[PDB]
Amino acid sequence: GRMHSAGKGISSSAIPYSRNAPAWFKLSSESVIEQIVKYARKGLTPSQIGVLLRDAHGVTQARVITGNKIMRILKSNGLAPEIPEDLYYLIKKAVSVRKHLERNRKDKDAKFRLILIESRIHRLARYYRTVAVLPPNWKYESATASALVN
Amino acid sequence: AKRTKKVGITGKYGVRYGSSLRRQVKKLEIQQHARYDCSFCGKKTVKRGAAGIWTCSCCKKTVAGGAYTVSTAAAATVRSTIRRLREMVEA
Amino acid sequence: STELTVQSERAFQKQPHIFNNPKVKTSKRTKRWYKNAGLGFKTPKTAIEGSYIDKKCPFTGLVSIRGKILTGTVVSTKMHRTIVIRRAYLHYIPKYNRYEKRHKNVPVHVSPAFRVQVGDIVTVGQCRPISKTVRFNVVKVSAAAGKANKQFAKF
Amino acid sequence: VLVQDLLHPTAASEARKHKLKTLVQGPRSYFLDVKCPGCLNITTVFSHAQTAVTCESCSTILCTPTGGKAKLSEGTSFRRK
Amino acid sequence: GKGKPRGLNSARKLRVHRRNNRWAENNYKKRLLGTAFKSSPFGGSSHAKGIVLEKLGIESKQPNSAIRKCVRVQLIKNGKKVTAFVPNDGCLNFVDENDEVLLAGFGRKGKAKGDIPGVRFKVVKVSGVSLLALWKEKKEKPRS
Amino acid sequence: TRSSVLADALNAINNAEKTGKRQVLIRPSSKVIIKFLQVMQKHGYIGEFEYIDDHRSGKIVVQLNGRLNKCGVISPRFNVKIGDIEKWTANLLPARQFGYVILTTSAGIMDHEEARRKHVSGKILGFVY
Amino acid sequence: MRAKWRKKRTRRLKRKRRKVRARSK
RNA sequence: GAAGAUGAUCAGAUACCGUCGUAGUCUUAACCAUAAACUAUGCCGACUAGGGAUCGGGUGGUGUUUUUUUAAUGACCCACUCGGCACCUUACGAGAAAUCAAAGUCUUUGGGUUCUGGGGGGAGUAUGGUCGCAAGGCUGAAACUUAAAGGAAUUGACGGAA
RNA sequence: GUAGGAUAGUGGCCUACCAUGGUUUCAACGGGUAACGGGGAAUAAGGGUUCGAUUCCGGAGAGGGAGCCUGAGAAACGGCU
Ligand SMILES: [Mg+2]
Ligand SMILES: [Mg+2]
Ligand SMILES: [Mg+2]
Ligand SMILES: [Mg+2]
Ligand SMILES: [Mg+2]
Ligand SMILES: [Mg+2]
Ligand SMILES: [Mg+2]
Ligand SMILES: [Mg+2]
Ligand SMILES: [Mg+2]
Ligand SMILES: [Mg+2]
Ligand SMILES: [Mg+2]
Ligand SMILES: [Mg+2]
Ligand SMILES: [Mg+2]
Ligand SMILES: [Mg+2]
Ligand SMILES: [Mg+2]
Ligand SMILES: [Mg+2]
Ligand SMILES: [Mg+2]
Ligand SMILES: [Mg+2]
Ligand SMILES: [Mg+2]
Ligand SMILES: [Mg+2]
Ligand SMILES: [Mg+2]
Ligand SMILES: [Mg+2]
Ligand SMILES: [Mg+2]
Ligand SMILES: [Mg+2]
Ligand SMILES: [Mg+2]
Ligand SMILES: [Mg+2]
Ligand SMILES: [Mg+2]
Ligand SMILES: [Mg+2]
Repeated sequence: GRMHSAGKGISSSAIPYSRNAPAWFKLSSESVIEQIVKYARKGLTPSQIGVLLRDAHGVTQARVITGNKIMRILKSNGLAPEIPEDLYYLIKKAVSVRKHLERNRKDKDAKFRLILIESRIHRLARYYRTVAVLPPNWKYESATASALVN
Repeated sequence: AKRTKKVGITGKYGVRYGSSLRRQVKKLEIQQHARYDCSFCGKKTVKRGAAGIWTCSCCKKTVAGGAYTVSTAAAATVRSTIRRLREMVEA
Repeated sequence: STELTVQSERAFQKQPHIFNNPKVKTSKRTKRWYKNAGLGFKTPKTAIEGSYIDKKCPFTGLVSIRGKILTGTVVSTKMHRTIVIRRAYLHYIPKYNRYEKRHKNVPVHVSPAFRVQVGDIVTVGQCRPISKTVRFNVVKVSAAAGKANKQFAKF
Repeated sequence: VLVQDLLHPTAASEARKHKLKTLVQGPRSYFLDVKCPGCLNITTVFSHAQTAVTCESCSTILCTPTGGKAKLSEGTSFRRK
Repeated sequence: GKGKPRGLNSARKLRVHRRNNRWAENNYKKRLLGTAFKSSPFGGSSHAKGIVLEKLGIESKQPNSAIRKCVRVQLIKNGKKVTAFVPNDGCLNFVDENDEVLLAGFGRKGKAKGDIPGVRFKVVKVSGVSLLALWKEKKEKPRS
Repeated sequence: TRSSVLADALNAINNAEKTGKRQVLIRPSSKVIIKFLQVMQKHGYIGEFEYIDDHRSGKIVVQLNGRLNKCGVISPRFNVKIGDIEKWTANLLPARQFGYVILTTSAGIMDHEEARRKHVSGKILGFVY
Repeated sequence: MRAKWRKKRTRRLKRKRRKVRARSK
């Protein structure tokens, strides 16, 4: 529970029992897929595509309504990013904290949280390199990371 | 490689002068020989030019400063205080 | 291995007692001696058709594979025609009814019929002493995919 | 209570329990057919909808995100599912 | 999980942990440091002959009140000086100054016994004619 | 973290049987749990148990009747040769006339008695008595 | 004897011991 | 306000008390790396018992307050729920007991893992290494000595305790 | 690694020329051993703990080192230098 904290919170989605769903859905799977691809052409993270499909449209689960996950649809349509989504959103946080620290050198807990974020980055990047999503000897060097995530 | 463990720039002084004195001069010979960033052109090209003079090699602009740093803490406090008093006077 | 400077040494590299007659031009160019190492170890077509010599090769050389047939993960290809393999195992301490991870580093001669790198599972076979530490030849390489085809960059 | 039916708990108990701590975990959220006073079209809005949802034809905000359920705003009408 | 590791491949941690905590015993520490040979005047042995230097009378510890009638014995095999209790009624009349006694330990593997302070050995024989046998009446002590 | 769902299941069964409940609920319901419970039910230590299929890992409601003293897990699953099953039974079981040491054997998950009748042995799971 | 002050006594004994050891060495 | 100065008292000459007062207390740059750093209670996970109160978030009342002819949002009430700091009753259980919803699920002994202890002293000493400008910090014995040291509770006695 | 020499023969065993490797927290390397290794022995709930110079097997040695002769076999010591 909370690998870098002491929180024990259970705050998750509880997806339904129905793996084929939800019988008021009158849009087609290919229309959902081209809406997904349109959102990725706009430049959206798969989490942001899924939240927009869920709230604006009736797409409860894209895995249920299509046959495929959102990142898998984007990979099949050639829209996978160079580093994965959660790793990119971790490196973005790490470079923001480091940019803060270069001004506020006295910020000892920002130093501590930066160590936590890099430890989390290295564990995630190690997983991605063993599952071969990232290239081997991909390294977060924390000096080129600002240009790695712009 | 790492040529010296801890003397650094004061390895030129040899064994002389005392270790505390060589430490005290090391912490200021690093400071007076460091390249500082220019407040006018952004490049790290400010060098010291006979203490109190700090000249940028790009854009050739010279600022008065401390004897071994460009901005002493007393001067930065003075700058903040005069900014505060000017903002209080002209408003 | 039909290239990269076979005659790179001060001596003429040839298989001993294999004679290329210059008076009668042979129907097959540069007669080569090979053998099957035995034990179901297929002689590779690079060993059959190559131009290398390697007197310690188990297929074209003068060594014979006999004895133990081990298997190990390559940890070092940093020698010339010799690799170091890791033979990891588990040792049982009978007091605690438990095991401990152990490993042994076995230096193995590799023929230039085989292209090996760090990570490959190789099958090695005992021969006569090749060098001070080497008593094994690589007879089989058991890494074809190795999960090394999807790591490359995309558009 | 030392003896109870754990395969068929009462619906009043299962509607009290947390969405993960029921017999089979499912969501308590839902979807809404929402129409504006102005436009005739229907938009399917999540209950806990996280987003200022608009129509495709409208310029009007249908729901405003909050900590839990989205607040359906400005006199629009809704129906469940 | 009750402290220790339990897994099947965790035998090295258990073995080295027992090896590390094994040193807190008295006997294992003593036996693996080899303190019986480095120290402890009889160099790992049971008995040792020495030469009496002087008869001592040790004050017994409180609350006992007696003179304990020991001897100061210089061991032949080491040259170490020890104090040895002459362990019966009389029997200090039987030893001498400057003769050869056999000493044994005194019951407690070191650890000076009873009310005798700092005496951890005892005289078994004097001149090779066995103080118990001299004490009963059984043998006569040789004159040389 | 959760390292042994069989240990969690059997702990829940023991804790409800100690307090006298006639049923448990067990999450997250492995095949080893189902086979262990089938051996226990075959020997009469539990009643009917029912597998709730949520689409994630399953739950089980076991009907404990009254006849269980201690079901437990021997973790780690020690390798058990056929000669030292009887050390394990002499250590874990209250008597030679009842109680079963459950083995994972390549002929299936089974108790020690019909591990002996099939002349097979293997890893140890736990016990029931 | 308070353990704090016996500790301070032994700490002063440390200083005297290393002073005489540096004196000889 | 350490040190230090000074005033009183005291048998010895209570160091407590009064008045000053350096370092210090504060801050910047660099060190140190320890506290009864305590919850004297490692971290993750599961289960076992009732209760109310509270903090944060969420959900539901055709609830109260804004009574304005079917009165937004906040605040409040009630019931749930998740997460938290804790608390009260009991002892299923545990414990040598004090006590503990964990210190329970332990001779019916095995969920995962790290660290530590092996009678009291000698001794956190000697020495070696390493870190520090130093103070010291981390690591850390042995010879020797000793029959108890200690923990919890009971009865008594005693208190410049009520 | 290549080639030679040497050997009864493999082999950095040695030589010549190249390459820069090889072992290590799964404890290398070093230090101690009042350590020859094993079959075995003592104690025996089970697990263990401790001993094994010693009647059998293997090694090593003949006061310490070194070198060799003869011979199938020795770096032999009731052989030599
Ligand atoms: Mg959790
Ligand atoms: Mg962690
Ligand atoms: Mg060679
Ligand atoms: Mg401490
Ligand atoms: Mg503590
Ligand atoms: Mg931790
Ligand atoms: Mg709560
Ligand atoms: Mg002790
Ligand atoms: Mg210490
Ligand atoms: Mg020291
Ligand atoms: Mg205490
Ligand atoms: Mg007490
Ligand atoms: Mg040759
Ligand atoms: Mg050769
Ligand atoms: Mg050479
Ligand atoms: Mg020896
Ligand atoms: Mg016993
Ligand atoms: Mg032996
Ligand atoms: Mg022997
Ligand atoms: Mg001997
Ligand atoms: Mg022999
Ligand atoms: Mg010999
Ligand atoms: Mg002799
Ligand atoms: Mg000799
Ligand atoms: Mg002969
Ligand atoms: Mg000889
Ligand atoms: Mg002789
Ligand atoms: Mg002989």
